[PDB]
Amino acid sequence: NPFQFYLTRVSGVKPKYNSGALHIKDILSPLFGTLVSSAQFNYCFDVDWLVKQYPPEFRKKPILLVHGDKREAKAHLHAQAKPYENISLCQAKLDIAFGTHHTKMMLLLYEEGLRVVIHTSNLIHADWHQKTQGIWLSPLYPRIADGTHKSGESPTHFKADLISYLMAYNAPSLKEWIDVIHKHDLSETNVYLIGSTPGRFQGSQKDNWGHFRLKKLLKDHASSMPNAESWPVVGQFSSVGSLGADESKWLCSEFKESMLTLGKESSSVPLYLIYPSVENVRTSLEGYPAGGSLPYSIQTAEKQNWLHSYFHKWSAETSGRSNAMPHIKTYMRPSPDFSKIAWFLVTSANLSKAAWGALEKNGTQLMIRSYELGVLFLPSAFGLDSFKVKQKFFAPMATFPVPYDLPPELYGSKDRPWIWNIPYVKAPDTHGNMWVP
Ligand SMILES: O=C(O)c1ccc(Nc2c(-c3ccc(CCOCc4ccc(-c5ccccn5)cc4)cc3)nc3cc(-c4ccccc4)ccn23)cc1C(=O)O
Repeated sequence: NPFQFYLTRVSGVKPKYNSGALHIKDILSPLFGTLVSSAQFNYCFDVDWLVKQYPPEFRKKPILLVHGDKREAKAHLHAQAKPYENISLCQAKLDIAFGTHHTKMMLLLYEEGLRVVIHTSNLIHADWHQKTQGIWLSPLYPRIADGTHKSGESPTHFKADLISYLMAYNAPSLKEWIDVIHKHDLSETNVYLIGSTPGRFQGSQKDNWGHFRLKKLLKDHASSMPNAESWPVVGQFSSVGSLGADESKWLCSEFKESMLTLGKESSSVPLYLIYPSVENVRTSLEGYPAGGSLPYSIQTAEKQNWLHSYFHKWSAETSGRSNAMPHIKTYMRPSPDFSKIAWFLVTSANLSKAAWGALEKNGTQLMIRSYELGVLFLPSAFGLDSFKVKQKFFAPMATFPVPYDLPPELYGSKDRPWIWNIPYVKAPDTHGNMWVP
């Protein structure tokens, strides 16, 4: 395979379904490189746990934690890291209300080169234990020799785009990492970076971030096909924001419109949204506690019951992970019979305006509240017109490993979306327990 897309290891599936999965301990192993320094971008951290995932010989190498916590939460994180003198922290600025630092990324500097890991897991034990999570592993990027002048740039512009993403933090610890990236050759990179950063973007900057970034890439580097209106859009996520009083206010206006872009030429496109039902969660490996990582509040949901008609159950027989609740987020464009896809995105971005951006000022400005990061797989970046869907995830190799089942299955009439702050007391979970928030 050329895609280097992995799932995390799941405790409690047959070994067949972890062959070619990665634990965090595998990613940080000396076999991946001799670590000199690392940066861990994430949302939440168990620092004691995190240090123990590094090889013992690497545990005193510098670590930078990039987070968005403020006030007492920030103090709690500093207290966590205080026993480790090699740990530094970078507080990502969140100057728009209700924003989050969701981006999950490792920068791994080695004696041998540099690696970038863009993934979906928090740095806590539960996120790597029994959840479905996604990982993109960059190649080992070699250092550009001193005195050599070359860009180190890929046909997907990944090196400049990652530097641009880091530049938006305006942080001195991240300028150091930008200078590291400058000295390495990233030209083998075959994915496109799609980031979100907080701000209000107008003019050309509108295309830099969020769903306008996706739209720009699809217009520039994908082609439309006959019957394109028959190719569905699939979105798959672990958290749901307030989308408005009906589908026209954001979901099916600007968001779907960016998602259905293909090529430069100018809607009945089916939209499938995949989000765990209550029954998905109850019968999962973790039981109801899996719902602690599926944040959808009743206050949000009761204002948009229209949305739940779009919802499809989580099912992942293809990867043996139907009972491993998803914390991965993915978006893709399958063919009408789901046998091919026009592109695939793995990201931190949930189904929210905060993550993807909402148009403001008469459609001229894109406002984004949060930091998000994902990578986009486009057939053109691999010399292809489309990707064939891998029928069994772990089983040619121009075949893309979609980690859950197609077509997605609509909720039944008795199903309900998982809502994390209401009780479930009708039927016990796989550990014998109810859910009482
Ligand atoms: O599904 C996603 O992807 C996603 C969705 C939301 C999100 N964070 C978020 C939350 C929120 C999320 C999770 C919790 C659970 C407690 O903490 C987890 C934790 C903490 C510590 C430890 C620990 C530490 C040391 C040792 C051992 N253990 C372990 C686990 C609590 C809260 N509540 C919000 C609310 C908003 C919001 C609010 C108002 C308006 C608009 C938005 C936004 C984000 N919110 C993070 C993720 C993610 O994974 O990045």
